[PDB]
Amino acid sequence: MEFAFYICGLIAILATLRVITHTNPVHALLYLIISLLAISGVFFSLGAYFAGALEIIVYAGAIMVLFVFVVMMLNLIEQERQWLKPQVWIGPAILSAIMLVVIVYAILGVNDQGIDGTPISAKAVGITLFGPYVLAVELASMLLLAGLVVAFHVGREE
Amino acid sequence: MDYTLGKLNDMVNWGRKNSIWPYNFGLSCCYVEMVASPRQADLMVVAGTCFTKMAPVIQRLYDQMLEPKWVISMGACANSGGMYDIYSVVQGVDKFIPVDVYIPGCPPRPEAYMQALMLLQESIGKERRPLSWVDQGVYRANMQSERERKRGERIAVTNLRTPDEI
Amino acid sequence: TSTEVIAHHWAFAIFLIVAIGLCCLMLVGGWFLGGRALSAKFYLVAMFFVIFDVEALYLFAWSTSIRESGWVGFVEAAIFIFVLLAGLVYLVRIGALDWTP
Amino acid sequence: SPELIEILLTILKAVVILLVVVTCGAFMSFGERGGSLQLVADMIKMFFKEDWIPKFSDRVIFTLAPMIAFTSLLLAFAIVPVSPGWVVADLNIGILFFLMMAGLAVYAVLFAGWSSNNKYSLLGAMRASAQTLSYEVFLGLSLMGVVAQAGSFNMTDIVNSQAHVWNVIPQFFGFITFAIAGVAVCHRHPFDQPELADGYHIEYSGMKFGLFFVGEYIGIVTISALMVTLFFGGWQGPLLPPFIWFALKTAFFMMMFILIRASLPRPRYDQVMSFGWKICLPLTLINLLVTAAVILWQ
Amino acid sequence: MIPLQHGLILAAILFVLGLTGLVIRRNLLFMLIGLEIMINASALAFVVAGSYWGQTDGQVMYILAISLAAAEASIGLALLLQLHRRRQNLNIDSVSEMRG
Ligand SMILES: CCCCCCCCCCCCCCCCCC(=O)OC[C@H](COP(=O)(O)OCCN)OC(=O)CCCCCCCCCCCCCCCCC
Ligand SMILES: CCCCCCCCCCCCCCCCCC(=O)OC[C@H](COP(=O)(O)OCCN)OC(=O)CCCCCCCCCCCCCCCCC
Ligand code: SF4
Repeated sequence: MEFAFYICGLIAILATLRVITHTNPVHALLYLIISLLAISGVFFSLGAYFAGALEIIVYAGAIMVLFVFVVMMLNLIEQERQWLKPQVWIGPAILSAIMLVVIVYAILGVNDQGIDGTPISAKAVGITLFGPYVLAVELASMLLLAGLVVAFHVGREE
Repeated sequence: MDYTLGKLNDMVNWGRKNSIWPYNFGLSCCYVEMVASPRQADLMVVAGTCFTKMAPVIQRLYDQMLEPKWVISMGACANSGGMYDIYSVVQGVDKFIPVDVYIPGCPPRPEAYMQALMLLQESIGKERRPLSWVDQGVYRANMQSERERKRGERIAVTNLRTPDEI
Repeated sequence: TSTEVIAHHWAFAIFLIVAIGLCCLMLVGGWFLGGRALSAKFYLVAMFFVIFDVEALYLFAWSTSIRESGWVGFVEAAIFIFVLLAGLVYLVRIGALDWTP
Repeated sequence: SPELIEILLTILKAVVILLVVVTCGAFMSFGERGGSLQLVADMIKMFFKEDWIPKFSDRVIFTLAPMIAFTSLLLAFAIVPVSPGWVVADLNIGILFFLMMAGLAVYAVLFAGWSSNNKYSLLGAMRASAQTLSYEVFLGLSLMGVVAQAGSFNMTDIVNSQAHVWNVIPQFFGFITFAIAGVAVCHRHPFDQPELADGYHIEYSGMKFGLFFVGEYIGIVTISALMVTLFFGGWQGPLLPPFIWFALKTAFFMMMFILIRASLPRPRYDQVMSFGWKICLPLTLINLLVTAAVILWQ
Repeated sequence: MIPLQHGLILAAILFVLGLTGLVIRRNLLFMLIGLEIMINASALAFVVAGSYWGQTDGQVMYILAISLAAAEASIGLALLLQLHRRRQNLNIDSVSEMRG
């Protein structure tokens, strides 16, 4: 379980690094799908089986399909490759590195008994979701309705 | 026999002859008698009169076809121009594309097309082609002609039925 | 960790790698051997698929624990599905799910 | 050691199942078309044909699309139990894994249409992708009826829950919706070609085209087997061995897919989307609600 | 057997990668892509935290996070389509006239 976790984490990091630097949008979305598949593998390593199934079904299988659809209908800044020359990403890269080093300083120093990896099934997640999480479920349906209304209002052609 | 410019070679020849995906290009009144993209097709069946206006269409659709490519000409029009030795008709589809099997007739029967399919499978199975492109020369067999092979049984015919019957 | 579960893990891994290797070898043998010689309705449909897929995930989570949730959970899913059907009805009547006007 | 020969026997069972599924998909390409070697003939014809990637195209996406169209449903087969002691992966998620593979399957159509440097093929791919999303949106709930009755995502547990009454009778609406969704997600008749829009299989030739065809028929094998497992008791039978019963039911559904292709006509594109969403999604939500009320009452 | 610290660090790495991809790109599409990366990293961190304690709450927060991600991706791609259909240009620095 540690083996799959570490290879999938490394694949996700590498794929994200190719995502944020690539020039072709379809290639970047393909690397993003690869990173999502790796993150699902990480979820399956931890025992969150429902989370991994949802990472493939919902994130890679719906959201990235929407991004892919938008890129295809765009038929697509690319030529100069601004983000490749160091005079553009000199600042943001070290800024993100400083933020990352402060965050991982906070990570190092906490109680860590390790993750057992015992599978938390989707049935227990359903009992929790439809037990002590009634208002999260109803208002999450409410939120998705809001997003649907907004995206139809903005994205229709006329 | 003569060739004009090994077990698995027999295997690919057998597979190519035993699964042919045709692209019937019906120009004219041969098309009704004989009744897939050219990128997915390997046999071009040219049936009909080869007009001067539609000759670039035939040439383009032959060029879009992928190797290996075989051509079967149906009828006198596709063979030689037929009865239309006229200003607007190309005298035979072999003026601009190579033809593997010719069929006479105007129109030929569908069973004549099936017999030409047998001839094409025989010519495919009796040929040697470059297996992998990593000699890149196509070797086509100089087959014995059908009229000399069937000469004895044709000449041996003596009596036929009178034309006063149906 | 029983012997059966690690046997099934090995079988699943072998199934994965044999399927992927068979497809890749199939395409490799295809390439190596031979002789060389839009309207906004698409975005709306994909978007509706995404939203209703997330609602479907909530229904997935409910469905596997019906006997452990009782009638209260049925009521919870009842308002959930009622809001889902109200949104679907809204999309149908406003012409959002109408490919031909 | 018994453990090593046990894991090797399980691996051999998985490989045997995989080879049988691949050969069944190819053999039913022939069956949809005595001539047992005809399949081998087209197989080596496409094998030895030269391959043509378009010059101004994208090579990686073009090569990647048939791999998705093959491996998605080929991997989705792995949850199906054939007989007692003959499963590949007895997953806790099961039908969730089938939903994962069915979700990943749309990228084959999208990738083929974009990589084929052709506006007509691209438009056809977007049309087919919109269609398969419109039916994937209720595929999962059409299976949630059976999941709700069984109370688990496992497949062996579903088959054991079918030990007295097959789920074709109580989940007949789930039966119907999963049948339509399985046919539509496989892009076959009457959902075969929705296409200024041409096919997205143009510019594909040779072994890639063979990958697309064999992937479609492998998906047919997987959909029919999961159909049998979910709605027709799986391997349960009174007299014949469970392997035999599973085989006859799977063949029964596979020739009924062939018969539906040979008989039913093609509805229109907007008609297909309107039917899919407007009928099958509220019908499936109502089916799951009524199913929950019935099981909670009992 | 897996440390919580390593999963949290992996989520932080993906979060800061999404943030710098959000900053450095003039195209709005890559900005939306970086936003998706950041929210997926946050959801991953919640899954790691929930799986460490043996609780269902991490996957529940993951479900809420991906619901948010789906809705935001929908809205952002609608706005990107509007920008492309009204300006024929996805340069985000051209959308800058309000200032002062
Ligand atoms: C080989 C070197 C690298 C080569 C290049 C990369 C190839 C892909 C590598 C990542 C995927 C495979 C990782 C290795 C998995 C091998 C099996 C394994 O380790 O299983 C352990 C565990 C079994 O489950 P459990 O019951 O918890 O057992 C623990 C102890 N009994 O398993 C689990 O708990 C979960 C198992 C993993 C989750 C399922 C598979 C996820 C696949 C993600 C693919 C991501 C995209 C890859 C793209 C490649 C190209 C860039
Ligand atoms: C083009 C290539 C793209 C990448 C392809 C994949 C790359 C990696 C290939 C090698 C994988 C080796 C096998 C990995 C381990 C398999 C077993 C496993 O995951 O076991 C862990 C878990 C067990 O759980 P369970 O048995 O239910 O419960 C008892 C717990 N002991 O079971 C689970 O968690 C099961 C759920 C996870 C199963 C994942 C299977 C692969 C999914 C990715 C398919 C990608 C398809 C191609 C790309 C699509 C388009 C982008
Ligand atoms: S050969 Fe005769 S039948 Fe055929 S196209 Fe010419 S005129 Fe018509």
